[PDB]
Amino acid sequence: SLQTSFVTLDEAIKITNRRVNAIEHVIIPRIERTLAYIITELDEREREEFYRLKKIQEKKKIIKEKSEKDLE
Amino acid sequence: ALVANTSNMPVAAREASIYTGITLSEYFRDMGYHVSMMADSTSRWAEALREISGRLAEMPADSGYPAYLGARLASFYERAGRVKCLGNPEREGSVSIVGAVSPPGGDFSDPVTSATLGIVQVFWGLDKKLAQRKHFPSVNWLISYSKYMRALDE
Amino acid sequence: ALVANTSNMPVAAREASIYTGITLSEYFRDMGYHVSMMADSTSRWAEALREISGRLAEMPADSGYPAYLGARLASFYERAGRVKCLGNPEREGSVSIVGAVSPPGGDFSDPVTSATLGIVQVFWGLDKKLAQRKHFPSVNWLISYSKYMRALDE
Amino acid sequence: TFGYVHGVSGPVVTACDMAGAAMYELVRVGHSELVGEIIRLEGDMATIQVYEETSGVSVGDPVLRTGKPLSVELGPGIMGAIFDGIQRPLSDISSQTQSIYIPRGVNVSALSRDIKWEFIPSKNLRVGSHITGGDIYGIVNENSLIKHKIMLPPRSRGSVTYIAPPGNYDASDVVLELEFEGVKEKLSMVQVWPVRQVRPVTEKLPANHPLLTGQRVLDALFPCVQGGTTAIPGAFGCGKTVISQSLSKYSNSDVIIYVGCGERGNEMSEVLRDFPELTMEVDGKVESIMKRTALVANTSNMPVAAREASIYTGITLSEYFRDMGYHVSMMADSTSRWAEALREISGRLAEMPADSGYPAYLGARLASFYERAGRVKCLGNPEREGSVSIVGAVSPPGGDFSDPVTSATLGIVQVFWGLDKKLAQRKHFPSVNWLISYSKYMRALDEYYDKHFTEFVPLRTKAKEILQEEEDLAEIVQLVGKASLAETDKITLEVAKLIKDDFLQQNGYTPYDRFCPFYKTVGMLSNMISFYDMARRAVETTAQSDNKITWSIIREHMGEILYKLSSMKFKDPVKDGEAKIKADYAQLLEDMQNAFRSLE
Amino acid sequence: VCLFLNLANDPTIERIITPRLALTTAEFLAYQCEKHVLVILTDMSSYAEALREVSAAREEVPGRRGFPGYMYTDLATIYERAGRVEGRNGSITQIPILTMPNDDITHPIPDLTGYITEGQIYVDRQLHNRQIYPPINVLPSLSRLMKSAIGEGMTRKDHADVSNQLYACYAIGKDVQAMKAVVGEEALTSDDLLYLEFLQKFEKNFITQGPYENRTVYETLDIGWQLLRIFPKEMLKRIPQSTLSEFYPR
Amino acid sequence: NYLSQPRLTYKTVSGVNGPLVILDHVKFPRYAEIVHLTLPDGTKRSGQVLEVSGSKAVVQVFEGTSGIDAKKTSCEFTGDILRTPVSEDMLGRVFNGSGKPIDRGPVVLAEDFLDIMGQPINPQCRIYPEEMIQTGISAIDGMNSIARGQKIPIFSAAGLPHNEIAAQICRQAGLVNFAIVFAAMGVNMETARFFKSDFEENGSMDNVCLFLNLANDPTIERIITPRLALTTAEFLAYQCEKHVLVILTDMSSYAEALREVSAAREEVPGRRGFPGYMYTDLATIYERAGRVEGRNGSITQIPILTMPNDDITHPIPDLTGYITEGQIYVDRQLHNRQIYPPINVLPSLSRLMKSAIGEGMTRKDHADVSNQLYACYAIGKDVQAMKAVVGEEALTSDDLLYLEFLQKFEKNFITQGPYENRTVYETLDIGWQLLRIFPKEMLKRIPQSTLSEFYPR
Amino acid sequence: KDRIEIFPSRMAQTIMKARLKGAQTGRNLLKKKSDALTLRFRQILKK
Repeated sequence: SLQTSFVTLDEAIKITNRRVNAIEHVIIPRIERTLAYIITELDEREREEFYRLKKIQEKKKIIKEKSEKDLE
Repeated sequence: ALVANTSNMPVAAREASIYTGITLSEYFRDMGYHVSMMADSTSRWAEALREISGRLAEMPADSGYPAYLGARLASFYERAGRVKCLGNPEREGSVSIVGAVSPPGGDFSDPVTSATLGIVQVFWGLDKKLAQRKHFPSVNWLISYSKYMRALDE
Repeated sequence: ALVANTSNMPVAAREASIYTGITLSEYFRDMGYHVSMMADSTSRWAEALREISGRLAEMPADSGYPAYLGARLASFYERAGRVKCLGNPEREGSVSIVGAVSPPGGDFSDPVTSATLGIVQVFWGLDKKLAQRKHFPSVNWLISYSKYMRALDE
Repeated sequence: TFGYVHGVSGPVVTACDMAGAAMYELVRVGHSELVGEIIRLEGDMATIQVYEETSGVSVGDPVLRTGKPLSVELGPGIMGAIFDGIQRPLSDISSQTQSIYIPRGVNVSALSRDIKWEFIPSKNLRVGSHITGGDIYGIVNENSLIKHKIMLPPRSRGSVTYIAPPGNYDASDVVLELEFEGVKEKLSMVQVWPVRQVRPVTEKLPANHPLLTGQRVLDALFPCVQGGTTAIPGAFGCGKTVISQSLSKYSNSDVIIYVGCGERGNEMSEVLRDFPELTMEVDGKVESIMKRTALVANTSNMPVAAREASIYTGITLSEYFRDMGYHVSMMADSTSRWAEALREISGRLAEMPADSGYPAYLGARLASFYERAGRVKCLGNPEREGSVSIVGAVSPPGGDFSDPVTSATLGIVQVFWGLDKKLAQRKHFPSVNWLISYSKYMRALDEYYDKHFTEFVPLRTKAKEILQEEEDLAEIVQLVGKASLAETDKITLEVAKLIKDDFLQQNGYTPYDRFCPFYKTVGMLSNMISFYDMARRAVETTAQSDNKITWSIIREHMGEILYKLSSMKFKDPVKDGEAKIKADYAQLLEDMQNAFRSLE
Repeated sequence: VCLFLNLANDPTIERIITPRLALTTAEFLAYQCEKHVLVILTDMSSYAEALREVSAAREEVPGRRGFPGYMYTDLATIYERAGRVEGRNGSITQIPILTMPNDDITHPIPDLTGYITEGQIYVDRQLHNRQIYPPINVLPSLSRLMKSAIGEGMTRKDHADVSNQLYACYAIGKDVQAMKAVVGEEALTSDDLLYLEFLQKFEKNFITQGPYENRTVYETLDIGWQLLRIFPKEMLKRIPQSTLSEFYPR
Repeated sequence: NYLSQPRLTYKTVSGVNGPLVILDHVKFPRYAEIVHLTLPDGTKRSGQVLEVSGSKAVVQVFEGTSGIDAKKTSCEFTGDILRTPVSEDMLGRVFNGSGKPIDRGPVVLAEDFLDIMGQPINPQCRIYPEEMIQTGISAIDGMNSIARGQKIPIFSAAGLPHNEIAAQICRQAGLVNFAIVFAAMGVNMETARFFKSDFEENGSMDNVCLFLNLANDPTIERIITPRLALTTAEFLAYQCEKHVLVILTDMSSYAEALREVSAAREEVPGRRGFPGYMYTDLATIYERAGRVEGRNGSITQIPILTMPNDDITHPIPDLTGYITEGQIYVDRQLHNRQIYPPINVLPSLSRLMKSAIGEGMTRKDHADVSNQLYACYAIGKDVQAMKAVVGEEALTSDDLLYLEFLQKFEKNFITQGPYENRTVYETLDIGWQLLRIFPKEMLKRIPQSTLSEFYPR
Repeated sequence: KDRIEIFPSRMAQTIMKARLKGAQTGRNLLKKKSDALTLRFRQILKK
C-alpha cells in the first residue's frame, strides 16, 4: 500500500508542478505581456484623441480671431 | 403609450424622445398613477448627445461623449420617484424608470454606463455568459444590485 | 528597372516613387509583358502621406495616417491584374504588385497593414520569432494566406 | 513699469503693455500681487501662468514685473529656514501674519531683512583690488557650525571700489562696491540666482570619496560617493526614515538641504516636526541639526509651479553652499510628486503627452537636475573644493520600476538603496534589499580604499559573493533541505546568516548603533570573512579525509567565536577608544585562528 | 438582379452614394412595383472609410477611432430602408457585408452596425483556417427576427427548441475545448468529452455546407437532431420533454 | 563665392511660444536659415527658421527661449543655412553640441563650410560595402561581422555597459588610414569623462574627433550634435579619403530631443509621442554612411542606444532597426551573470555579414559556423524554456546537450576580457571547439565538405 | 504566441486583469495542492 501510494503521489506531484509552472511561465506571462500591450495601445488611442482635440481647439481660436478681425 | 424613433430619425428627435417620454410619464404621475417608463437604451440617447456635441464643435470628454453626459442622465433619471402630487386632491403618483444601457462593444467601463450606475439605484446586469448558455432571463446575480432593500425591508 | 527613393531622400518623393513604379509597370503591361512590381514598403509610402497631412494640418485617422490612406492603397493595388491590352493587336499583359509593408513595432494591427490586408489577395506575414531563430524566409504559415488558390487549382 | 491684466481664464492671466517683458520672467498679478511666470509673448501682450488661485483678479489690474526669472535669494539666514518651493519663508510668513494660512500673494522677502549679521571682510582685500565671480569677499557668522562665505555673484567682476569694515550689517546693507568698464555695481549679502540655471564652476571633478552614512549596509556594500547621484524607493512600508535621519544626524556633509517635492500634508509635518529635535555632536558640544539645514517643504496643495520648482530651488541652494566649498547633501523625498507637478504644468500648457502621460522633456528635466551633483573646484580664487550629493527618492506604484519617472531616475542615478517592505516587516533595519540595490561608484572609490582601507575591496567582493551564494543555496535548501548541501555551502549559509543578521542589520535606536564608523564596519566584516576563509580552508583541507570538519564541529569546539562575531556589533565608539575597539577585533582574529588551528 | 459597382480604384466619394442608389432602386422595386427585393451591400467598411475621408477633410469633430460622430445616424439612413410596409406585397430584405478591421467585433463600423442591424452573421478566422466553409461562428452570430421566423406552420414546430439546445451545446463545446488546454484533456469528464465530440461533429456536419448544397430547414433540423442524439436524453435540458419524446428517439 | 550682401538684424519679435521666437517684418525670410539672437542682458543665442510665411519667420532657438524679450532682442539673420566649418585639424579635438570647441584650442579654421544636413548620397554612386572590420569581439566578428561602410547599432537595456563595448571597439577595431568621430547626445558627465579618458589612454586622440553634448546641455543641440559629427565624417571620408568610424551615443537622447521638439512644434505624433517623421529624421542621420564610387574613403557607423524599459518594440530601437543593417544586442540576462561583454547573439544580426566573409576576407567555414552556432544557441534557449516548466527529467540527451552548449557558449564565445583582442580565425576555432560538443551528424546547418575540411581539426 | 491578442480596449484591460487574478489564484490553489502532496509523499517514503 505504501508502494502504490508513493508511486501515485510522485506522478500527481509531477502533473501538479507542470500545471503550476505552466501557469507561472506561460499563462501569467502571456497575460502580463498582453496587459502591457493593452495599457500601451489604450494610451496610444488616448494620445491620438488628445492631439485631434488640441488641433481642433487651435483651429477654433484661429477662426474666432479671424472673425473678430473681420469686424474692422 | 409609445414614443417610437427608428434609428434613422434625426439626432435631435432621438434626444426629444427621452424628454417627451419622461414628460408624458410625469403627466400621468400627476394623476396619482404609478407610471412606469422604459427606454430602449440610454446609450442610444448618449450616441445622440455625442453626435449633437460633435456637430456643435464642443469639447468632448471621453470616447467622443460630452462632459455633461452625466448631468443629462441625471436630468432624466432624477425625474423618477414617488411624489405627493400638486394641488388639492391629495394623491401619490410615481414614475418608475427602466433605462436600458447596452455599452459600446459590451464594455461596462463605458461613460454612459458608468454615469448611469452613478445615478440608478438598481442595475439588472444581463450577462453574455448566461445568454450564451441560454439561461433566461440572463441576469448576473453577482454583478447586479438594488439599493432599495433598505426601504423594502419595512 | 529600378525606381530608388532611399530613406534619407526627400519624404514627398516616396509618393512619386510608388506612382512612377506602377506607371512604368502599366506601360510594360500594355506591351503584353508579365510585369512584376516590387515595392519595398507601403508603410514608408504611407509615412509620406502622414507627413504631408501633418504639414497641411489635415485630421488624422489611426496612428496619424490620413483618412484617405485606404483609398490611396486601394487605387494602388487595383492597378495590378492580367489585362487584354488596348489597341489593335491583342496582348495579355499583367502587373503583379508585391508591397513589403513594414509595420511599426512589428505589430500587424498597424493601419497600413490593416488597410493593405484589406485589399491584397495574398498575405505573406513574416515573423521576427522565425527571423530570431534564423528560420528564413521567416513566413508565418499560420497567419499567411493566398486567395488565388481556387483559380490556380486549374 | 507695470502692465495691466487684459484677460483671465483659470490660472492663465493675459496682460498688456508688457512690451518690455521676457519669457519665464516672474510677474506679480492683481492688487494682491499673485506670483506667475510669462509662458508666451504675442506683441505688447504676455500670457502669465499665475501660480496661486486667480479668483478676484480683474481686467485693468496692475501687473508688476520683477526684473528677473524665477530665482532664489541666496545669502546668510538660510540655516534654520523653512521655504516653500519658490523660496518664500514659511517660518517668517507664520511669525509676521500670525495665521495658520499662507495668504494668497505673500511678498515677504525670502532672507529676513533687519537682522544685522556679524560680518568680517576678507582681510586681503583693498580699494583698487581685482576680483572675479566666486571670490569670497567676507565671512558671516550666521550660526556656530556654518561660517557663511559671502562671495561675488558668478557674473559680477572688476575692481573693488569699497568694502565695508568689520561690523554688523543686514542683507540690504551695501557690503561691497565694485567697478568694471567704468560701470559701478553696488552689492549686498543677498544674491539672486535664476533657479533653472546651473551655478558655474572652475571644473566638475570626478567624485572619489565616500559620503559616509554611518550605516553598515549603506557604507560597506552600496557606497555613495560625495557628489553622488542616488535614489531610494521611498514608500511607507519600507521605513524610508532609516536612511534620511541617519544621513541627517551623522553623515560627513557640512550642510543638508531637504526638498518636500509635493508630499502629503501630514507626511510634510513629520519632516518639519522631526528635524528641529534631531541633534549632532560637534567638537563635543550637542546642537540641533537645524544649525546645518534648510527645509524646502511643500504640501500637495502648494501651487503646481512651486512643487515643480521646489527641486530646482533645493539644488540652487545646495549649489550656493557647494560654491562656499561645503559638501552639501540634498534629500529629495519624492521625485515622483515633483514629476506629477511637472505633468500638471504640461497639461495646463496643453502640451502633448509622452510616456504614461508625462511630458516629452521629463527625461531632460530629470537628467539636467541630477547632473547638478558632483565634486567641484569652485569659481573664484581661494581654489576651494566642494560638492552636492543628491539623494532623490522615487515612488514606483506597486513597486513597478517601469513607471517613467522611476525608470528615467534609475537610468541616471549611480546608486540605488532598494529599501523593501519584506525586510521592514521583519524589522531588518536598515531594510535595504541587497539583491535589488547597487552602486556604480565602487571603481571610483578604489583610490580611497587603497589609501585608507586596503584590505576592504577584497572583503566587499567576498561579502557580495557570500550573499549571492546564500540566495542560490536557498533554492537547494527549498528543493532538498539544508542537510543535502556540501559542508562549504552549509558554512556559507552560517556566515551569510551572520552577515545578514549582525553586519547588515543595524538598529539605530540603540546607543551602540546610533552611528557606525567606517573602521568599525571594516573590522566587523574582516572578522566574519576571516572566519569564512578559515572555516572554508578547514573544510577543504579535510576534503576526502577520514576525519572531516563541518559547521557542527566548528560550533561545538568554537561556538564562542560565533558568539563573538555577533557580539562585535555592540562595541561603542563613544565609551570605547579606537585602540580598544581595534584591539578587540585583532583579538577575535587571533582567537579564531587558534580555534581553527586546534581542529586542522 | 441590379448591380451598382464602385471598385477599389474608383473615386472614394462615389461609394457614399452607391449604397443609397441601391436602396433607392430597392424602394422603387419593392414599394412601388411589389417586387420581393434583396439588397446586398458588399463592404460597409469601405463606406465608413469614405465617411472618414470626407469628415476628416471637413475638419469635423471625430467620434472614437476618428470616424464622424454622426456615422450612427448616417449608417441608420442606409440600414433602416428595409422591411414590409402597409398595403404593399413588396419587401426589401437586406444582407449587408462588412469587413471588420483587425478582426475586431467592437470596431466602430461593426459596433454601430450591430446596434442598427437585426443581429449579425459572424464569419470567423478560426473556422476558416480549419477549412470549414462557410466559416460562420454561430456563437457571436445573432438574428433578432428568428423568434418570429420559426415555429408551427412557418417551419416544423420543433425548430426553435433544437436550435436553442444546439447553440448552448456549441458554447459548452468551446468552453470544454478551452479546458483541454488550460487544465488538460485528462481533467475532462465523460460529459465534457461528449461536448468536445459534439463540437467536432457539429463543425463537420452542421456548419460545413459546401458552396452548392441547398439544404432545406427540414434537412437542417434533422442533422440537428442527429447531432443532439449524441448525448443522453436528460442532457438536452433546454428542450421541453414533450418535444424530446417526439424527436430525440430518431 | 561668399555672400557679399550685409546682414539684416531685427527687433520685430511678434511673439515667443515654447522654444520658438516669431519674428515679423522680415525681408524675404529663408526657410532653415540661421539667426543669431542677442538677448537684453547681452547673452548670444542661435536659432533656425522652421517656417516662413510672408513677412514672418518662426525661429527655433537652440539655447531655449528663457530671457527672450519682445522689444530688446536683436535677431541677426545670416541669410544662409547652418554650415559646419570643417577641416582635418578637427581630429584630436573636442567640441560641444553646437560645434564650439571645448578642448581650449581655437575655433575650427575651416578648409570648407559644409551644410550640416549633408547631401543625399546618390544610389548609383553608393558602393555596396563588403571589406570586413574586425572589432576584436567574438560575438561580433564570429556571428555578426561588420563591413567597412556598414551602419550597425548597439542596442542596450538601461545601465548596461554599452559605453565599455563601444570604447573597446574603438580600441580594437581594424581591417582583417583610420579615424573616429565620436558623438554623444545627452551623456552624463561621469560617462563623458570615461569616453574622453579612454581615447587619451589608448593614444587615439591624433585620429579621433569628439562631439560632447552633456545631459544638462540645451536639448535642441542634440538634434545638431550627430549632424555635426556626420558632417565632419563626410569631410574626412568623402573629401579626405579617411577610413572613418562614427560612434553616436544614446540615439535615445537624440530621439528624446526629437520628441521634445515635436511636442513644442505640435507635429502629428506617431507611436509613444515621437514625431510621425522619426524614421526620416533617423534616416537623415543613419544613411550618411557607406563607400562612394571613385573614393577610397568610407563612413562606418556604430550608433548606440538605450532601449527604454528594455522594449525592443519601442519606436527608438524599432525605427533604428528598420534603417540599420542589423543590430548588436546587449542583455541583462548576460550582464547579471557577469558575462562581459554582455552581447546576446540570438536577437543580433549583421545584414552585411552575408558578403564581408569567405575567401580573401575570412576562412571558408565562417558562414556555416555562424549559422550552426545560431541554431544551437536558439535550441539551447528553447530547451531552457522547457526546463522552466517540466524540469530537466523531461529533456532528451540531445536537448540536454543544447542546454550544455548554451552554458559553454556563453562562458567562451561571448565572454571576453575588456582589453582581450581576438581574431576572427581564433573565434572560428573556438566556434568549432564548441560545435565538437555534438556528434557530427547533428550539425544540420553545415555542409559535409565544410565538416570534412574543419570538424575534426 | 507571446500575447493573447485581445484588441486594445478598456473592456480588454478589465478582462486581462480578471484573467491575471484567475491564473494567480489557480497558481496559489495548485501551490497548496503541491505542498500537501509533497508532505504526504515524503511521509510515505520514510514509512
